[PDB]
Amino acid sequence: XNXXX
Amino acid sequence: KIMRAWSDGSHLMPIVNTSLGWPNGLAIDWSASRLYWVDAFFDKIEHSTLDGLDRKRLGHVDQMTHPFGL
Ligand SMILES: *[C@@H]1O[C@H](CO)[C@@H](O[C@@H]2O[C@H](CO)[C@@H](O)[C@H](O[C@@H]3O[C@H](CO[C@H]4O[C@H](CO)[C@@H](O)[C@H](O)[C@@H]4O)[C@@H](O)[C@H](O[C@H]4O[C@H](CO)[C@@H](O)[C@H](O)[C@@H]4O)[C@@H]3O)[C@H]2NC(C)=O)[C@H](O)[C@H]1NC(C)=O
Ligand SMILES: [Ca+2]
Repeated sequence: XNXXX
Repeated sequence: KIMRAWSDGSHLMPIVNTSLGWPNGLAIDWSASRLYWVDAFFDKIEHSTLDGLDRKRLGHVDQMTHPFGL
C-alpha cells in the first residue's frame, strides 16, 4: 500500500 | 490534493486536486521555478507552475510502478 512501513 | 500556502502556513489552498492518486513526492525546479510531483497510483511524473497552472506530464518511465520520493 502507500503507508510508511 | 497538493496544497500551497505562505511559508507562514496561512492562505492554505489546493492547487492540484484533479487526476491525483497517492502524490507521494514533491520537488522544485529552482532554475525554471516549477513544482514537480509524482503519483504512485497512476505512476506518472507531473510538473507545473507554482500556481498549479500549465500542468504537464512526462512520458512513460519503463519500470516505475511505485515512486515515493523525487
Ligand atoms: C479544487 O481546486 C480548485 C482550484 O484549482 C478550487 O477552485 C477554487 O476555489 C477557490 C476557493 O477558495 C477560489 O479561489 C476559486 O473560485 C473563485 O475565483 C473567482 C475569481 O474570479 C475570476 O474567476 C471566475 C471564475 O469562475 C470568474 O467567474 C470571475 O469573473 C473572475 O474572472 C472569485 O471571483 C470567486 O469568489 C467567489 O467565491 C468566494 C468564496 O470562495 C466569495 O468570497 C466571493 O464573494 C465570490 O462569491 C472564487 O474565489 C476556485 N477556482 C476555480 C478553478 O474554480 C476548488 O475549490 C478545489 N476543490 C476541491 C474539492 O478541493
Ligand atoms: Ca502502482
